[PDB]
Amino acid sequence: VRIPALERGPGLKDLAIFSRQLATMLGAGLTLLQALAILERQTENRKFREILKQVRTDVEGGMAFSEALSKHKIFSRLYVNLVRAGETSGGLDLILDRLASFLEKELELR
Repeated sequence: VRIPALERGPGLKDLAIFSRQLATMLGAGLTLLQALAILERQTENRKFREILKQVRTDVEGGMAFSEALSKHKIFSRLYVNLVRAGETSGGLDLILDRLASFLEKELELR
């Protein structure tokens, strides 16, 4: 039996909450790394928490945010591609706000 396969991983809800949190902190003026350190402490799903600690570690080491995300299935191609556009435009706050709103509405539908 593959025990890890049995563990509840991040859901739509988990991703929506994460995205809103980050949106909120980036919009308020916190840096990406400041926001991630706060988020990695306030994430409910253990597997998502482990994911986000790895993302923050990667970024703190100098890897791009979009590439750190791209390591993890929970982030779709469009999500990563949009985040990638944000890195180069200095509009991550706007990108994350729109992704979060999209996800929140997907959530309440489902």
